[PDB]
Amino acid sequence: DPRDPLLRLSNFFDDGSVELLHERDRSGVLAAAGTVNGVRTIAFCTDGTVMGGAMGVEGCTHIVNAYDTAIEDQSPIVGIWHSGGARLAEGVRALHAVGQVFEAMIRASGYIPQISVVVGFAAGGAAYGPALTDVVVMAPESRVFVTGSLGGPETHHKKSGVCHIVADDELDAYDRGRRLVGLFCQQGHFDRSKAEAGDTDIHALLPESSRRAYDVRPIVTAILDADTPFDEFQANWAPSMVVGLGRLSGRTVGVLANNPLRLGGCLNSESAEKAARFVRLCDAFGIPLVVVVDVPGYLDQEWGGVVRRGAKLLHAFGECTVPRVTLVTRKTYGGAYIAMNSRSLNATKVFAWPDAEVAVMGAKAAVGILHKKKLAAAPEHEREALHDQHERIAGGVDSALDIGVVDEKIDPAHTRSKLTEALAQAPARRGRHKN
Amino acid sequence: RDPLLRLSNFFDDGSVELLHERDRSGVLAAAGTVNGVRTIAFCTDGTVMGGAMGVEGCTHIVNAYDTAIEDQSPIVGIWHSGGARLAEGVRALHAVGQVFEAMIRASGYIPQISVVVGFAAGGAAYGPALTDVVVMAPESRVFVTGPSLGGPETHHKKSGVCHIVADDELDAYDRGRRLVGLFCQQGHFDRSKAEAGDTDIHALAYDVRPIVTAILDADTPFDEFQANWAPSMVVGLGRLSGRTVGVLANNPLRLGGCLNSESAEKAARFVRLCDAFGIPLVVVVDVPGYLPGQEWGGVVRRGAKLLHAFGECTVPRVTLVTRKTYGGAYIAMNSRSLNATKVFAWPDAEVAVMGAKAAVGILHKKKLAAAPEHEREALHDQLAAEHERIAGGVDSALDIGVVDEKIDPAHTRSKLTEALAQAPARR
Repeated sequence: DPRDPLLRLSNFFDDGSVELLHERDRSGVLAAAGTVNGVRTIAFCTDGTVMGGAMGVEGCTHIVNAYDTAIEDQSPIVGIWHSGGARLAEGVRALHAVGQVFEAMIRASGYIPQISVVVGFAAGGAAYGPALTDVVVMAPESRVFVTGSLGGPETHHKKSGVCHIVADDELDAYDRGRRLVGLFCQQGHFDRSKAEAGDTDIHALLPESSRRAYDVRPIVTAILDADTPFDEFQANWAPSMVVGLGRLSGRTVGVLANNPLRLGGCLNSESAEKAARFVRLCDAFGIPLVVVVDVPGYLDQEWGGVVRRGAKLLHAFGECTVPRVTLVTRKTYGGAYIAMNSRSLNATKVFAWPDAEVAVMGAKAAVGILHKKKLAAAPEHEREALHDQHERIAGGVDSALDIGVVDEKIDPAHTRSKLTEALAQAPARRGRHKN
Repeated sequence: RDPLLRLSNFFDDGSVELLHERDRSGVLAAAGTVNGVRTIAFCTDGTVMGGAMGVEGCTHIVNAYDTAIEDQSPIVGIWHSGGARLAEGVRALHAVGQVFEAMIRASGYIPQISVVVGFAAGGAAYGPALTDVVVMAPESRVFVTGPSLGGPETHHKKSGVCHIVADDELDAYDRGRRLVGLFCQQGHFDRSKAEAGDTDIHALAYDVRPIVTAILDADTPFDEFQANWAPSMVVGLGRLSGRTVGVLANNPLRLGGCLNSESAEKAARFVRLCDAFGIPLVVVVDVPGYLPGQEWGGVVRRGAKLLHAFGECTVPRVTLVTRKTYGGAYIAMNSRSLNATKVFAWPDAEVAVMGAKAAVGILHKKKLAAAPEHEREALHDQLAAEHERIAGGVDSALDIGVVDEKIDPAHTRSKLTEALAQAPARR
């Protein structure tokens, strides 16, 4: 019973806003219409009461048919899933039908938003169905068994990064996917005198010694208003990188944080494809980003990936064209400085904190190449000179600022203020996707 | 290590034409030819501080790029570097990001081959990463480091950052030269440089590698990429009637010719590459499904990119099915679903989702629960005969339109040549 297409669409749509494309084609899916918090959205849920939900010819039809609506009406499209993959009896006709939907999504990839919202079953093509989409909000009772196990969002929030969002309950998946279509579509404009009310000294949320770890998620809370955002995609994945979407003086912004709590904020292969996909997202949807840099470097020692698996994040920033402001609070080193929306990748503006050092090796201590033939093997007795124990008399801002690659130094009380100011001064832009 | 000769040791004997005076930053950028093709190049000076990447150098590679893109010419990099001048600081470090910045404005437009010969750390280990084909010389250890660690044999396995491993530096120059003869000398299909070529091939688990070889020219080499990394999948360029051709085939040997988190990726970029260079393709199916990695996690989100690549694919892409092909993967391996050109087949090749034995499993549910045990395991081998026909029989998926027409084992090359030919070049 509760797996009813209309009962469900009725749960996502604000009640009396619903329409209906295809017949009550009791085939597997229902493709209704209507708005989300006001803004119109083509959708499609699947009937999990009618033959497993396994996607068939007839059922796929309205699905694809619904694409070319939302695609023609440049309105967003959403899919509350619940399918045991393809209908084994239909032969290939279904396989074909299962496969036209894929390409139905792929054509929308960045033209309209494509939230998927999986409530339960999700296998085979329906396991790849929402892969192609843009944001996967998994329902706490949704599983994934496509063997050609165990099931759950708890396994994808971590490990696989497959599921973008775990929901408090299936009903929240309706409530969650409903804001992502608002943020993707009611980003609105900026507001100069609205962050002014919330100019917290953000440097307060920073450790004492630039050596003592912390968690950047709390810092984030400050830059974003109080309502009520994050809405950060798989926190449990790429733990040294906390990406996430959200509003700022009304206007919606992508946020990519380098969380030093885990791995010391250090980037890596698995840490890139989080960002690397998250940037081109807010890029291909005209959403400003913010970069909160505090990363030492990048790495057991899997070279099995890295170089390629880290090139793409540069490619994410270097090809991106949305308004994007960077800021460094402490760290920013080497080929990782470069990789964090720096000027060499065409940043909008780049900001920094009082002790926001910027070097290719660090500073305490990063001299063991310059001072190579000295600070060496006389005793190891008293390593307080040392090398170990330049730094303060360089690195910070001006050491990179007169060079221009950093644009300013700022009072963190009005950290929020600055970005918003810097972000409001670029033009709206949006790109494509592929080659 | 000396840049000049080393650049004269790549170009056509001629031909090298310095796009500046020879300084000491650690870069030498010069124009020239390869089989008569306007080619721009650049090489890091292995001598000067280990080929390090600094400001006035990167600048030159930049101006190489601006000139490659200006003139619509491919762009090669020769790399005996190893990072970015540790004592030029942010300038150098920013000098590199500029080079990416160029290189990033290079994907999908002009060709870009990296032919590493010396060390490579940081930006030097990252330049290659933004260049389409990565050709790694023996001694050329991309000996990259964090904050062996990987030679050419090593960076062809589990990583596979390189594409064509060499066996000597100069030959690697014969690699990278011929390698532009494919992108910028694609050629045009010849209708009769196809005929005297198609064997009755079908007459042969197994190994797929030697099938691809018979599809392409008998003469022209099979420049396979990636091989040892992601092996259950096969990719690599060649020719057909003179027209350059891309090829990707399942690999009955490892992993049961199936898809896996690595597999789909290797094919994935490979396609996006070709549709970004007008080159047409050939896809010889034999995937019997997917596989995790036990990451059942990656393979889903990571499998998607096969769907995309073909979805977003506007170059010709004719498919050949060899025997079995199944589910998402079957759809994945260049199906009509993803706007395919045409699909041909061979007299003994089935298109289904799982197939007999499987195509009766769990469906009949009341089977291994309500049947005589001393026959269940044997009557499990029974439901396959009616199946094979009523399930998976290809004279099904003929009418259904997904496999255009069945082609004879003799008349194979002509076909994979014909359909690619009569097709449009764009859209």
